[PDB]
Amino acid sequence: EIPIGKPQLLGGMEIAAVYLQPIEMEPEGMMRPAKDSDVHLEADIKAAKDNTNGFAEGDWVPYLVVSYELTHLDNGKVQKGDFMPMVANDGPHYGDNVKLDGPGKYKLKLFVSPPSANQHAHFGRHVDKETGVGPWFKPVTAEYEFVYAG
Amino acid sequence: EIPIGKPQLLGGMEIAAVYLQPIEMEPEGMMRPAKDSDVHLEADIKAAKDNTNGFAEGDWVPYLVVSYELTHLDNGKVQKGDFMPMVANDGPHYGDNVKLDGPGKYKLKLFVSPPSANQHAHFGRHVDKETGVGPWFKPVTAEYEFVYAG
Ligand SMILES: [Cu+2]
Ligand SMILES: [Cu+2]
Repeated sequence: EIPIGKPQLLGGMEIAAVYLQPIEMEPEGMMRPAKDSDVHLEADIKAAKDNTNGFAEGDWVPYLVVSYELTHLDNGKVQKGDFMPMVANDGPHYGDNVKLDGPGKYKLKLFVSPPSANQHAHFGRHVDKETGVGPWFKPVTAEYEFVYAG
Repeated sequence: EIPIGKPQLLGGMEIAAVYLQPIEMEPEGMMRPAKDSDVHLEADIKAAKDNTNGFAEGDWVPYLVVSYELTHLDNGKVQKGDFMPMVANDGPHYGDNVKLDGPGKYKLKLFVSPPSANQHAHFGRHVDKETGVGPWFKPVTAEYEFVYAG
């Protein structure tokens, strides 16, 4: 794995980015095939100390809505995608197999939003006095930059 | 909180059940309202030692499909539903607000399926040699008998 940029403290969480070789995933048809990709991009999102959404320090934060924008700074080529939650041998991540635009410098923007809290919600929030937690974090954007060699 | 039955090691996880006061949740409408309920049933599902699906011992296992049948053994009345994932000040869990059927003996049967069965929120599994994990556990069931005071 090659770390990207620096881990950033945002929304009560530590948000880091990494990339490695393209991976293979079940269900297969829900990610770009490894054969057609250059890297697997991963967002590492863990709860920071004193998290106000019920998570202890170091916990993976599940059910987030995570997207990305990748720019080849050399020529300005922009590409956008979504991350999918998935589990690997080192635990759960948000990831996507990505085809890049050759070597050069890249800017990575991560759009991290909280779980849906309307009629489409997957993930709930206790709000009683004894066991309730604070409101979902406001959506954040984390910026990175790296040089791709391969 | 009142523990019910006994914790059970199944599918590489430890599955325990409690109930407590009906809890108020946001969004409003993703679960039976608290004042229309008698208890909040909760499944406590954590990875066991040497989990084969990539989760470290003691971690919460997210994106599971947890459904239930709750029988009032005293008269055979059955009620059914799904547990939904949610977070409280002591972490995430699966649960449901339920209206009971008076005092007496109850049997809660949990049906637990892996995240590959999750319609609501897709969740992937690495399957390459380098970063992959073993196949998802086959669906398990677990029962918890308890006496409700009323
Ligand atoms: Cu991944
Ligand atoms: Cu709960």
